[PDB]
Order: sequence, then structure tokens, then C-alpha cells
Amino acid sequence: MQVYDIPPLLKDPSQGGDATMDFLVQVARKRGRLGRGGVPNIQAAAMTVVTDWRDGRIQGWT
Amino acid sequence: RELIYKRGYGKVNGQRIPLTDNAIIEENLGKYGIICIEDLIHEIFTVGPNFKQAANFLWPFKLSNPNGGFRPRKFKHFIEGGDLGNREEHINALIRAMN
Amino acid sequence: VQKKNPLRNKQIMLRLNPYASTFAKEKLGEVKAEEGKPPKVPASFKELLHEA
Amino acid sequence: MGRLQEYQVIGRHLPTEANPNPALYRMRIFAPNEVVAKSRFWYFLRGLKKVKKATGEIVSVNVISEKHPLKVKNFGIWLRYDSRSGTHNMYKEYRETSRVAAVEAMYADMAARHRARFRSIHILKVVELEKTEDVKRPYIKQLVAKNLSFPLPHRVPKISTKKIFSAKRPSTFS
Amino acid sequence: FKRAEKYVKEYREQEREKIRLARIAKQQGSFHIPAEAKLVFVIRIKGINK
Amino acid sequence: RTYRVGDIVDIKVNGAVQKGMPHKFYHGKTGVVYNVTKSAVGVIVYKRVKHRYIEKRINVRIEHVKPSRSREDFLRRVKENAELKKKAKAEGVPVQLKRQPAMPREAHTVSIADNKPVTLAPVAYE
RNA sequence: AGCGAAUGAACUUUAAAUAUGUAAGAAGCCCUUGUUACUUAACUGAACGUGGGCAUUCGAAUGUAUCGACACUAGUGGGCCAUUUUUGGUAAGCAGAACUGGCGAUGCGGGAUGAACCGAA
Repeated sequence: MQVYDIPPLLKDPSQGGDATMDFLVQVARKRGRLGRGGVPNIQAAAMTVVTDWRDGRIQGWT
Repeated sequence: RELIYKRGYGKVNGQRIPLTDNAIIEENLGKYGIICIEDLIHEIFTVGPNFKQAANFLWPFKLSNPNGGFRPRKFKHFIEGGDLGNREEHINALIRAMN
Repeated sequence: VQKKNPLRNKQIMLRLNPYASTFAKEKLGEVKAEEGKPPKVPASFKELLHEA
Repeated sequence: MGRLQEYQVIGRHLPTEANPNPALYRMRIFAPNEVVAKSRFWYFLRGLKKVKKATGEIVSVNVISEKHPLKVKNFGIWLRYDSRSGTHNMYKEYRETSRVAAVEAMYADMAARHRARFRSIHILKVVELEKTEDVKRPYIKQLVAKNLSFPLPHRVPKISTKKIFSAKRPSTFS
Repeated sequence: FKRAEKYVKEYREQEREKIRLARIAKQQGSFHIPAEAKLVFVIRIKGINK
Repeated sequence: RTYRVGDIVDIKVNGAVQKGMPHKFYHGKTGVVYNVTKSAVGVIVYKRVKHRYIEKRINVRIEHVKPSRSREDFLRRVKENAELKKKAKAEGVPVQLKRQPAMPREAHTVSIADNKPVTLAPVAYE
């Protein structure tokens, strides 16, 4: 949340299924991965989130 | 804030409908992440990536004449003692008088 | 049927902005400055200030 | 013009890769608010040097207040005013408690006495005569003179303008 | 609620962060130039004749 | 110079040759060549009449025409984002392709050291 | 601005303001390969076919009370004044172009009054 702003999104029904689509949309708007009609490119931001995780921009362990 | 709360109106299918509820923001600007009326305040003030869509959704503000009037010589420059032109932070005194 | 000013009635204000209750409750419009003794203006700034 | 203030305006040419760290000019400007103080800064600067608003920037604007607005000072203003013939120099003197009160009385004087407008008057230098016997005008020297004391003959009473009629005739000795 | 709680925070920090930098540069021996304004409200106050 | 039927040209109208010169309204304009002759050329030039526009077919000599390089920007720009789009897709890093219209200046500081400001009078005397 | 850069409006590293022509993708680009009735020493050019990428930033901003093609149907085809630019002339008036604006089909507030002024439909 602190790395990529991440304002409080709606978890909707269940958990995780819709939160990932919400967290990608906010990342697309903040980083700049919008569309032609202003829509958030979910594939671009999730790739950009995947680009950050492989590069080490996100921290975690097991 | 007082321009949107008091004289804020939208463009829903070409019609001027006032922002009386948060719901009509989401049905027209919720595809850009703007779902509340504080979101529209934040997008207009701190100019964000969806300013193109927020400003055109906003109907032009039909303001009143200023309370107390203009300066005596209205159609001169603000630097020359009048009202026309750029006044920077002094637009707020004009907003408070008109709105 | 009737346009309602959020600045006049606070029920429509609480309808639009739920944070308006905690804004008044915690007095966010009366936040004070952070503590700390303010250091004096530099003397170099003063002689610049009244040069001519 | 109204409640005039005195501003310190710092400006410079826009920095360039060929000319980094430019000359950083400064002027003292008597203006009613900030937006004309910035406008009068770029008006004079484009007259002297090549720098203009599009190719320059404003570094700082700071108001300057009087050291002691409660003491009475004699001020000498050198000014250059444009008439229908040409440019002329004057040295005028006024007795105030502040520098903005000096130029406020100056603009009223030049408008009343020489029909001069704001865009024709160039305030060259405003100085405070720190010691007396440097006052050189006869009207101000008249006020500086020793144990000064005058009466107030023919003081009209302040009768309210909506009191149309009065019973007793007014007196002019107070 | 949480988003407007977050929004009103930055309105306070941005005012304080612009204030503190003008204070610091003054003390360090420099001048701070604020960013030119990115938002302008335009009011038409004269009729379209000639 | 070689001029093809159907290219963009600029009309300058040099004063050295009095033959085949057009009016001063077609001096310093830009049009399209539609007919080429032995010594003159035919240029279609848009002209403004009140509210509408009219296309006028006038004859200009070779000595007064000159090719325009308005195609030079469009051909350069079309290639330029194409190689970057090939590069950005190869790298898998998103890249801005449009051109942004000159944002306002940001905030910074200016040190007064070695740059003490000089006070100027309203008029220069020295 | 400089000529502590060169050279000398006709000087230029740079560069105004200000109006004013032309372009700003998918109906688009490039080149490869073939033909032609055109052209050239020659796919050197033009045309017809071939290939590619990007359709979830398709290549500046702002606005968009839809746009285009075809067919059919009425009324119109006068000018007067002013600003700016500009050509000529007089002792001074003045005459002619180009743009824009107003009035012409327009009510209201003001300038005591008013075709040409100011505000505002």
C-alpha cells in the first residue's frame, strides 16, 4: 500500500477475486497505464505490478 | 469546494442534472476511479490524469453578479485598476461575491 | 425535486461526505502548527530587505 | 493608488544551459497589491535590459514595512514625471510617518498640482532625511521650527447632514 | 469515508510542505520559487458585442 | 528542380522575373501542384471569401515555386514512434507516444551566494 | 542582445510581439517483389497487386445542441457608417482598395434629446 499509494478499495463479494481487479485499476491510474478512452488497462498495470515484483520493488518472504 | 457543492451540475446523456447524490458521479465517472464528490474535488483542484473528463462532465458554472459589485471602472485591466485579465489569488474574492 | 445546498443543511452534507462528521468532531479546521521554537530571520535577509 | 504597499521584487532571466545561474535583479516597487508589483517589475526591466516576462521568472516578492511607523519623519522624494513637453526632474518633500505615506502624498500632489497620472511618474529615490537642517523646502521647514504652536481659526462644526434644520445658529470657535 | 480522510490529509501536508520549504531556504540563504499554478478558473464578465 | 503532379509546394514569387507572376495575395502562400507545363506550373490554392473557402487554380512559373517540407515533420514523427514502439514492445516497458503541450514550471530554490542581487532604479543613470 | 562570437534592415550564435499560408494516421507508414498503355540510363517515378506492427495511450490541446452523399422546393441577389492596414492628393477638405465590426429582420438601460456612441440582447 505504501509503495504504490493504494487508496482504500472495495473488496466486493468474497475476498481476493474482486480486490485484485480493484488494486490493479488504482495502480494503472497512479502510474499512468490508462487507455485510449481513459479506461484503466488492467493487463498493463498487472504486468507493471509483475514488473515490480520480479525487479524487487515489493518485499516479502515465506 | 463551494463551486461544486452549490453550483455543481453534470452532463448525463446531454442533460444538466445537479450532483445531489454520490451515485450519479459513479454512473458517469466511476470508470475513471471517481466515485464520490470528494473525488471530483480532488481531481479538479490537484490536477490529475482524468481532468479532461472531469472538467467536461462539469457543466459551466452559471454564477451570479458579484455582491458588492465590481470595481468602478470594470472594463480595464486588473493591474490598471479594473476587473479584466489575470488576478491570480484575487479570483477567490470574486468567487465569494458571485457564488 | 428540490436542489439542496450541502453548505446550508448538513444532512445532505452528511449524505455526500460522511467525513464531515469526524471533521467537525476532531476539529481538523482548527489544527495547530507543529511545536518548535522558530529560529530568527537571518541578518543577511534583513540587510537585503532594506538595501536602498 | 489606495492602500499602497512597498514590495521587494527579485527577478531573473530564465536559466539556460549556456548561461546557468543568471544575474538575479532586484527592484523596490510601490504597488497596491502583489499582481501589479510583479507587472511593474517586468515593465521597468524590459525597459532597461532585454529580459522579459516570457524569458524570465520572478524569484521572490516580499513586502517591506516601516521600521517605525509611529515616529514622524521628513521625507525627500526625487521623481521624474512626463508632461506634454518631455521629462523633468523634481525634488519634493513631505512630512509623514511611513514611506508608503510618502508616495501616497506624492501621487495626490502630482495629480493635483501638475495633472500627472500614475503611468507618467517615475519614483527615482525616496530618502529619509535622518538629520534635520537637511530639509530644504520652505513649507516643511516651517513645520520643523522650534516650539511650534498654532490656533485653529474658523473650525466649522460637524453637524449631521440629515439634521436639515437647527434652532440655534452655529459657532466657529472650537 | 477513508478516501476523503486521506484527501483532507494531503490538503494539510501540501500547505505545510510548501510553507516549510520557503522557511528553510530563507534560513539557509536562498529563495524558494513556488510552482506556477496548474489550475485556472475563467469567468466571462463581458457581453459578446463587436 | 523537379515537380510532380500532386505534391505540396510553397509560392514565394521572386521579383527578378516579371513574367508569370501572380497577385500579391498568392505571394508567400502554400498550395498543391495539379498541372505541370513546360515552363509554368498550376497550383491549387485555397482562398478565404467571407465565411467560406474557395479553391483557385492559378499558374505559377518554375522560378517562383519551391517545395514545402510540411511532410518532413509528419514522416519524421510517424517513423519516430514506430521504432520506439518496436523497442518498447521488445523491452516490455510502456512508453509515451503522443506529445504533451509544455507543462508549467515546478518549484525549486535559488542560492544567493555568488549572486548577490543588484538593485535597479526605474530609469538608468550612469 | 552582442560585436570581452565572426563579418558588416541589407552584421549575425540566438531571437521577438503581432497578425498570416501549409501538415499533425489505420481512409496511416515504409521498403521487398512482380506488370503496364505513361516516363526514365534504370520499381528512377505513377498505378495495380504483395508484407508488418500496433485495435485494453491508434500517435498534441480545447470544444463537439451530429456529420456526409444524392434528389427536390421558396425567398435573396442593395448598401450606409466606423476601427486598423494601405495607394494617391490638397492650403485644408478628399478619393480608392483589403480585413473586421455595427445597422439592415432587433426590443431594453444609459449619453437631457438623436441612424452610426457606451452597456446588454
